[PDB]
Amino acid sequence: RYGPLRIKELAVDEELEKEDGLIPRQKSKLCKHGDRGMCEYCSPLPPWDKEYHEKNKIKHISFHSYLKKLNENANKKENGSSYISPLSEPDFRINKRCHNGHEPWPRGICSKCQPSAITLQQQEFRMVDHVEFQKSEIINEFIQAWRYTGMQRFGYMYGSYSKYDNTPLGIKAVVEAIYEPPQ
Amino acid sequence: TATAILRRKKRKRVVRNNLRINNMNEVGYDDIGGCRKQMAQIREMVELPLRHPQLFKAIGIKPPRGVLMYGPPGTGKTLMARAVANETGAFFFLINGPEVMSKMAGESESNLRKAFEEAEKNAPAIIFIDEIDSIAPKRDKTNGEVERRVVSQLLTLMDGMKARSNVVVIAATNRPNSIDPALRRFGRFDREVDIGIPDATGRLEVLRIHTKNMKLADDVDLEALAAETHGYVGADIASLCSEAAMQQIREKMDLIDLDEDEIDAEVLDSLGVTMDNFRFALGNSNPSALRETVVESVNVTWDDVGGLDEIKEELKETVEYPVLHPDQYTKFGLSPSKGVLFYGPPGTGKTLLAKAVATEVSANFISVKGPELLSMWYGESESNIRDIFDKARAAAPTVVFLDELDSIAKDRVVNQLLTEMDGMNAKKNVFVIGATNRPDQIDPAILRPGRLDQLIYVPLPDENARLSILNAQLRKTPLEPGLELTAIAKATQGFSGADLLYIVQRAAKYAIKDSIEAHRQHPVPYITKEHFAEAMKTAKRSVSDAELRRYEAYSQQMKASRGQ
Amino acid sequence: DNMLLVDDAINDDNSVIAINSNTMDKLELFRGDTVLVKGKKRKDTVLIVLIDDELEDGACRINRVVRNNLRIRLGDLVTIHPCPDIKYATRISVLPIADTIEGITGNLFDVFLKPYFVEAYRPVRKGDHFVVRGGMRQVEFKVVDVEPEEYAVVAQDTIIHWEGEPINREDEENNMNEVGYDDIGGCRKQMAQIREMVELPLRHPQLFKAIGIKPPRGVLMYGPPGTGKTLMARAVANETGAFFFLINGPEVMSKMAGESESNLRKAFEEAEKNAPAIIFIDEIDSIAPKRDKTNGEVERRVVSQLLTLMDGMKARSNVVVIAATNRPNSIDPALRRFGRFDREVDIGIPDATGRLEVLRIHTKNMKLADDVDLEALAAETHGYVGADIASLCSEAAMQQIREKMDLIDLDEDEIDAEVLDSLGVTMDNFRFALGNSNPSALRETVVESVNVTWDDVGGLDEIKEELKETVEYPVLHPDQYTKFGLSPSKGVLFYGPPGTGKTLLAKAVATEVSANFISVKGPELLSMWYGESESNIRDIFDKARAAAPTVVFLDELDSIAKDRVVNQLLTEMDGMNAKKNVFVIGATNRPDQIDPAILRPGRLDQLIYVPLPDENARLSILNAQLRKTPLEPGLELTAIAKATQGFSGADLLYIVQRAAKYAIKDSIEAHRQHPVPYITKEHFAEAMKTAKRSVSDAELRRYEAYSQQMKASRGQ
Ligand SMILES: Nc1ncnc2c1ncn2[C@@H]1O[C@H](COP(=O)(O)OP(=O)(O)OP(=O)(O)O)[C@@H](O)[C@H]1O
Ligand SMILES: Nc1ncnc2c1ncn2[C@@H]1O[C@H](COP(=O)(O)OP(=O)(O)O)[C@@H](O)[C@H]1O
Ligand SMILES: Nc1ncnc2c1ncn2[C@@H]1O[C@H](COP(=O)(O)OP(=O)(O)O)[C@@H](O)[C@H]1O
Ligand SMILES: Nc1ncnc2c1ncn2[C@@H]1O[C@H](COP(=O)(O)OP(=O)(O)O)[C@@H](O)[C@H]1O
Ligand SMILES: [Zn+2]
Ligand SMILES: [Zn+2]
Repeated sequence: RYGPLRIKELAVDEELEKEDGLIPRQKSKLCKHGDRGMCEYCSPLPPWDKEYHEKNKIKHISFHSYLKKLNENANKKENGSSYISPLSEPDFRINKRCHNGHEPWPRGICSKCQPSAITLQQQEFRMVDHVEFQKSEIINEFIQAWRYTGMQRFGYMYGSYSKYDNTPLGIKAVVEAIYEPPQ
Repeated sequence: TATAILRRKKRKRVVRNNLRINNMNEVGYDDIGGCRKQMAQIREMVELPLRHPQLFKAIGIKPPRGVLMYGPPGTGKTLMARAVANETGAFFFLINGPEVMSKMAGESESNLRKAFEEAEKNAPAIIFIDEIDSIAPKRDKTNGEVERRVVSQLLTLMDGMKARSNVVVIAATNRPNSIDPALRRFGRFDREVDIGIPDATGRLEVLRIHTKNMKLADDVDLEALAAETHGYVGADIASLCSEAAMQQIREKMDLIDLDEDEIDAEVLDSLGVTMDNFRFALGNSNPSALRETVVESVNVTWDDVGGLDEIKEELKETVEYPVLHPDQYTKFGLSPSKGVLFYGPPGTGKTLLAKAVATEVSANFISVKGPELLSMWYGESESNIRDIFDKARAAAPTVVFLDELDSIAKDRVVNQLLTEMDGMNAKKNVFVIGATNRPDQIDPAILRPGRLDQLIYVPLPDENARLSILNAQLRKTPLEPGLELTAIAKATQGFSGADLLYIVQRAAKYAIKDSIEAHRQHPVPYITKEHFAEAMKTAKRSVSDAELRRYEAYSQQMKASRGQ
Repeated sequence: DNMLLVDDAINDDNSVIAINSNTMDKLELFRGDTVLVKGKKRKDTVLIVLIDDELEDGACRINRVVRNNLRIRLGDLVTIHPCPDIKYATRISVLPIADTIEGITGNLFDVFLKPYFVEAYRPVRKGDHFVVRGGMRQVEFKVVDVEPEEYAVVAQDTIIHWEGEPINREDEENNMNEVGYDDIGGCRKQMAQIREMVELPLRHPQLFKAIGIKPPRGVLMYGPPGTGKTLMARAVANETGAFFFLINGPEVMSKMAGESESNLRKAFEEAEKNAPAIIFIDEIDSIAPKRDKTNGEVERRVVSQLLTLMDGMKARSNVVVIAATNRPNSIDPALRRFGRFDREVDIGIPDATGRLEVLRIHTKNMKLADDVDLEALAAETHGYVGADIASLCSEAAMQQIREKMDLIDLDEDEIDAEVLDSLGVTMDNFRFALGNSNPSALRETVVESVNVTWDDVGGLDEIKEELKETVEYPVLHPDQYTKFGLSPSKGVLFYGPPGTGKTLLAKAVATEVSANFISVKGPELLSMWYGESESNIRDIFDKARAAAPTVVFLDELDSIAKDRVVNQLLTEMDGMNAKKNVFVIGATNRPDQIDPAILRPGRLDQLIYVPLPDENARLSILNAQLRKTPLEPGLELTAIAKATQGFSGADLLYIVQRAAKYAIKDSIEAHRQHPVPYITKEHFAEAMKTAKRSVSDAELRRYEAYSQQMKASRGQ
């Protein structure tokens, strides 16, 4: 598309993408240089710094920061490429239409449309960070259902998203009410 | 019954199009030419085990499974594989070499495992491991651990495959020796096929196959192009045609205005390739097969060489009778001779004798020039003596012409050659013909029985032989009517064939000089006798008296030592 | 017809074009009609047509801004087409230029743009520039985004989003991509090759459909570094207007393990999905080096992935892959066969005209002084690739700044504009830069061009005739050779005393047939023999083939003809196609020392003796070497030539050089004492007194004996 794709998403994502999340740092006692100029320890900390997280007891990296990491890792400006899109969701369905000369999958398959081995590995970015309940009554009544009847329950929860300062470029889902389907 | 299978679309105006009479795959046997024997072998090895499995149940044997094709790149190995796979109409699993090697570590074995497992589940199946050399190079070539894991996985899958399951494995590789040796044993890629560069008729067939859609101008002489192209592989011919079309469009581009996206329909419909375009494309093109040793047929009879009748009869007795009439040899229990060694002054036509011998027995011809021998000695050439004789075996019957043995036989290479020749199968028709201008310097070990022991002297051309050579060389050149060459032949006593070639080339040079001068002035379409006189005034012998005396003395010594 | 002549419009409106009444009638246009105007580099804009009879028939008037946007100058031609399907801009998002908004208070939009577009209905397209004159200020802007795309009419109800940060001006200039052919000179042949191999497959696909062939895909440009390969590829891609997809080598190879392959796959997928496309793989040698180089698995997976992608694109897709490498042998051999980079292009150092064109191209923004003789610099700069010329210009500018540094205060951060006005480069600065420049192209074998004719060689009439009939006829009249079935002679071997001027004969032969000349001196041959050089005989002959019709020249071949190198040379000579116009000219001083194998037919068979110059030849050489030197009027060189019997060309050059040395010494002494602008005869007399022959009589007798032996060998 000669550049970034054009599409509209939630306001939270837009405002998050506006920011940078750089975590400033002061002159470490290990620096050897004048006031101005920064060597390797006084440089701003990127929002996706793994050491900072595990040192702060944060287990995943606040997906927007993961997007910042991926954009920094590649996509040089003004040259070097034409903006290869950084994110792509996994897809394991076999391409029914490859045709190097072979027929569809049921009776033929080349080495180009053969789903390669899948390597499971624990994810590192959690899209939504903090789930927050406006009032404890929302879940108290839900549990009260089981209290009275004794049977289990199940219900969808409605709400909206917002920023979450406690984690670098983090998101919170604020739930306002719970709705119970017929089960 | 050499084929017995070829003798009798693609499992399929509107009706003809539907019946087939960018992804236009399923190329049938019609889309291949010049490799009839190899295609016959592949069909015999692939169809019958799958199409008609009951034959082997009836006769009570297990049909072979491992087929390995190797030949110069661009000869159409993948084309033949895909054609056979689509014609048989069986579950066809295609494994690329580089594509499998491009996966992460550990994901390049699972692909092979699942490929073979699927081929087993949906039998009958054909598995074509293209460019197997990329996933199984020579043992010393690669030492990486993953390169050994993949090879071991391939070997395990291949060995475990051998069962009643109707699955056939086909592999391709340009260099026969590149593949790991362990892949060429029993229960593995045992049957081997060698692809050789096509001959004149094969080149014409390829040209017709490719040049069936071009808007060729009516003045095209595809026969002439086929004759001119010597050593052109199929890919080279395709590139030739593409470049000729490019030249035609470039010439027509003058009327085309690049500014406009579209072009006038009349101009677009006036495109046509002319013979000069093909000539220009031939000028630009550059074949690559000849850089390495390959297999090519030859069609020289006992008429392009003059004289040497006694030597011709000796060669006949040596080579022709065992191949044509092995039954009488079996009756007498005498095995035929292995090799022969031609020696004599340079330029006497030893190569022509070798080619004639190869043609008489209808055997393929392999050539090894002196520079190839030196390059192998220095170990900077991809090929190897073992590879040469492996291809000779795979393409039997064959005639291997070892030229300029003096360079190496002034040794590691000589030892390898001796071992390979000794290990040659007695009954397998693999003849070796050695050429050398210094029979004294040749290592005697090569002359022992069971080796190149049959020495043959090649004398300088005789007067009648010189006349015949001169007639043969000048037949395809416009000469003056009523022109006599007997006087020139008589005046050229002691001249070698190369000397006569030089004389005729000088005459042609003078003729072209005069023609160009006339064109500039404006005439001389023939080679008048004055041109011959002018050329003869300059040309002269290339063999010194001492050389002839030495050769005669050596031949006389050989005659004396062979009789009393 | 519609190729309206460009003219400077009187009005400053950014969406108004004035045309003559006659043209308006011819194209059926009318006043107030919105039309699409296309100029150069495929630039397009939408302009409101207005009738104006002052302009001559077929001429149109446009303002400075529109001309800048179209990248065309006054007097050019613009094509005008109807634009009836232009809708009103639903929303235009525009930001101003930072420099143009400095010192502006209040809302910029209300002050400037609010009256400009209201009741104007000006058609605006993305990437255009429009300037508004408000009050005492004039501000330029950019059409960042228009809805609907790509262009639309800004109506009264159109919503204008001016919110956003200022846009820096430097981006447009210092990122000057979209460079056309006007920025490249001296490489017309290779540019034409790339054009015919790229544009036609993309711009006019129907040609190959009508003919019925699959156009070639790969293209491999190579040559000395700094010759502008990347610039040529960029220019071709921009001119074509295709979906250019530059891929770097170092950029790909610097990714984490298991990521470079993904980048290659994504790049090829993106190019395929947006056909047509032009994938440009710069510095491919870093991605796919030679096999004997790095053997690591990470260095193999990338090559295999590239091969798979190359073999996977063979389809109806209109994708062209262009790769750039320094040498042909550095790339993995698997990438130079059918279905892959099968078409080669060779870049060679430019000639004098090329250097002059490069100097003009680079030195168009410099504040050059009047005393500029660019032709002189082009003549004096030999072997300077484009990068060297750019460095030369930069160094000259820096030297000029240094010279004018006297009136500059480093401590003070403000510099008077008058001082900057006085800045100007001079010929002295350029000569200083040439003194300090360090070219490096010639250190390796490189294709070059020579322009020596049959006038810098004295005498040798019979040898010249032989060379003509040997080389000129095959190249110019191949039809005759085909008619007579005679195969052209491959090469010839010169032999004779050193200094006779064999290189001059080789260059003359190359010039006559207009063939690029490749030179390989003795040191290069020995370095290849020892295996510590960066080039191989195979590489030399590959470059010769790709740059045909070429002329390869081997010098002092006896040093190597005393052999693996000779074996490789023989193999390459056997390999070359006869019809290919490649001639190998060997030179040596001890012909009998040459290996006999090199002299066999089908190789360097023809042997040519190069004799010492004759008296008339000596006079011709003296005159030729003294053409650009001030001689004493009335001086005749006939006596000096007569006194120099048996002297080779090098001897005469030595004599001339000594005479010039004496003259310059006398001039320096006279000036220091304070004249002799030319060279007097006494200087030449002293030089002759200090003369010395370079060839002993015994060697001359040996050469004559060898010549007589050769003649007798062909005499009967
Ligand atoms: N009879 C033929 N023999 C050889 N080539 C042919 C023939 N007919 C057509 N060709 C063309 O020759 C080229 C052969 O390409 P192909 O991929 O088969 O070669 P290859 O070097 O054997 O392949 P690889 O080793 O990559 O599998 C193709 O252009 C094919 O169209
Ligand atoms: N009867 C013949 N005797 C000798 N030379 C011949 C004869 N017929 C053809 N020739 C010529 O001999 C040349 C082949 O040379 P050849 O003898 O193979 O060289 P070498 O002896 O070095 O192998 C061809 O160019 C061909 O024109
Ligand atoms: N016509 C030209 N020919 C050659 N070089 C040119 C030309 N015009 C400009 N140059 C300059 O020559 C250099 C070319 O760089 P180039 O060799 O293409 O880089 P790369 O190493 O990426 O191939 C640049 O500095 C460019 O500005
Ligand atoms: N007609 C001529 N004959 C001989 N030498 C000439 C002639 N014209 C110029 N020269 C000079 O002869 C020199 C030849 O140099 P070089 O190539 O090193 O030796 P050689 O020509 O013997 O190989 C050149 O420097 C050139 O100036
Ligand atoms: Zn610091
Ligand atoms: Zn597939």
